[PDB]
Amino acid sequence: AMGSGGAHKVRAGGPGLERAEAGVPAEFSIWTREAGAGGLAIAVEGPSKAEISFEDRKDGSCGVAYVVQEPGDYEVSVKFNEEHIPDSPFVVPVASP
Repeated sequence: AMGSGGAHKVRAGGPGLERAEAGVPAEFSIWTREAGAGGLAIAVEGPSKAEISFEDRKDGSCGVAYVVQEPGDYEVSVKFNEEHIPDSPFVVPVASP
């Protein structure tokens, strides 16, 4: 475990939390400048395995690119210190190109 912090203070945004395409990296960002010390957990659950990568932009935010291969309805969960951030999980329809 890392932290007992403000998951309620974390914001998220980006197209990857609205829609995605199969085999195409979906991107969004997580704003944690207000939360402080804690761990970030990103899970994408649906009809296929997800490959999730992250990259701290060292400005209070962290960019996240994920790719799923099967079109369908996925849920993107973003948890800070093992608690959901506001509006998590995110329902994301993934379609074909």
